[PDB]
Amino acid sequence: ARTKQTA
Amino acid sequence: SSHHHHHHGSRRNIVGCRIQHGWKEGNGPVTQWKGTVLDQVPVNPSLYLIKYDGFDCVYGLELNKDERVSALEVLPDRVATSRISDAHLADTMIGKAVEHMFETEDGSKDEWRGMVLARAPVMNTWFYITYEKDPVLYMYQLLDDYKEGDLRIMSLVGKQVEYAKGSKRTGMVIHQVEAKPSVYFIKFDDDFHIYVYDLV
Ligand SMILES: [Mg+2]
Repeated sequence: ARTKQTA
Repeated sequence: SSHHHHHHGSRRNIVGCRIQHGWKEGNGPVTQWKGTVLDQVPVNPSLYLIKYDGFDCVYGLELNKDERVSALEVLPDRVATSRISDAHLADTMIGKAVEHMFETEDGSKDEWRGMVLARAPVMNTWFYITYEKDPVLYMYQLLDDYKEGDLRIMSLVGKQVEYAKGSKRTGMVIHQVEAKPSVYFIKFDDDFHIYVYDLV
């Protein structure tokens, strides 16, 4: 699955 | 934005174009950004929606008017004409609530509840999506996620809004989601994210 980035 | 003189300023149509430009915030260095212009907001035509390479969120920026932008170049690169791999799935996915699986460090499962909002403009194989625990506008190629099993499927425009944080952020409703008309896009002042809320 994808990985979460950050704002 | 060229002053074709006096009271007039002319402007290229950049919707659908690749752009690159510098970005300077306060007393920082200029950073380099490259993106695809997705749309120009009807209620505020100096406001563009942009998908930047390497950033999942869609950003709203006044590209011609924002002083933080420098060396704005529109590129000759044309976004490749793609046909969506499974059009039926794509169309029926719109407006639906979804469970979108993301990995964190070394593979622990993190499932986010979301809603597919629309097919993205310009970048045909991408989808507008937002999430309950992160109500901003994201963009992904969801059919890839779906095929890998990582995705499970289950007018106020023009008005201003105010939002309580001991502060008040004011913003404007810039778009109505066609698949679910009570859901809107909101652009707050001094925030370049596009927020997505049901305003019923
Ligand atoms: Mg859950």
